[PDB]
Amino acid sequence: MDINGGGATLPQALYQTSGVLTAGFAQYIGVGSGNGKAAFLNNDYTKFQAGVTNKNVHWAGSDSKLSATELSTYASAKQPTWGKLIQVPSVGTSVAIPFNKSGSAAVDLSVQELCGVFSGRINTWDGISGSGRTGPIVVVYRSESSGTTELFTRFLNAKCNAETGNFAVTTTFGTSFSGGLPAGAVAATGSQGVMTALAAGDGRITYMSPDFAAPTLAGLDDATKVARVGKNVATNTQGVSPAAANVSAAIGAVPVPAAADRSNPDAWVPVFGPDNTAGVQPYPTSGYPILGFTNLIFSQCYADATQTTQVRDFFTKHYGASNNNDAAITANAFVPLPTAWKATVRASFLTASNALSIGNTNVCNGIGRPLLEAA
Repeated sequence: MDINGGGATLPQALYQTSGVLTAGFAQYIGVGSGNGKAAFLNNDYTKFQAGVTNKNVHWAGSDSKLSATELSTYASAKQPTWGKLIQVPSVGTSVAIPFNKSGSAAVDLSVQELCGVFSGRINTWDGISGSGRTGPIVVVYRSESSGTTELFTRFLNAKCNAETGNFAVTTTFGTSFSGGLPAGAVAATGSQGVMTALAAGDGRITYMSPDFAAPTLAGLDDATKVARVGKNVATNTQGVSPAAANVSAAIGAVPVPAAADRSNPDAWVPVFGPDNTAGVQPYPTSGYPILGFTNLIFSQCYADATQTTQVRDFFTKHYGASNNNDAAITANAFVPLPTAWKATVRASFLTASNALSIGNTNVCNGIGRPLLEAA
């Protein structure tokens, strides 16, 4: 009986790369982070494959953090019989700004121009300085509950302080800005659905997984297709591309989860946010500024011993010092976790005597998510 996972589309091509998921894992199903969280929290396989009810959900990918209400409801309804859930970073990622507007001139957005495009204040390509382009801008956004939206709106919430309204951190972009969507904005579903829409009319722009924002990695550096971010005309400063190399230093500087807080799944997922605000990492001053983590959601405990071993073997690979997934992570435009982060994940969720360890024979005694499905 295979282990079934799915959720976030931002990293789906990573999890679909041969060998990244280990023995016993079904191929990953990309449906969006909101759907992934709901699939795991409710053990609802229909959130992965509509109309299919004869399988359990074992894990999810999400770039949206579990909310207080999600965590509390799982703790009271499911944890007594299934064990604690585990929420852990998988990889670091940039958020790219692909667009469909031809021209040899590089498109390099200042942060305030980015803010104005996504608030609707700036609605013509003229209004992007130095763009070489004219005509209307059409914003494409995610229709559904999206972790890419959450990562992106964290940045807008932190930086966009000069609009007629404010951006809230959310998974649903259509309600993020208090002044509404830009006129003419187009909704689409999934990372790939957004990229298809980007191409379906001229002058379109969006926010996107770096693994989908260009067909090839080098394409993240083509500023005729993927905007640079960080222009400052007055100081004569160029913005840079969302290539993984331009976020990797900032990802590597993020502190490991605080030791005393490790039983709280919320403590494991770092978030970027406003400056001089404890509990959130400030966005980096150098390199590419829009970044965050995409995460995995598992159970500590599975009633079946084989499924338990299979899950542990995946963690051994994904968080291993050797024989790990880091090459595939880079190939998919993402940032590996550093040694100290991997070691911290292993110490809590693999090392057998830890109270948090997957399959712990004491903590998981008699408990765990079920082998058979029942309705």
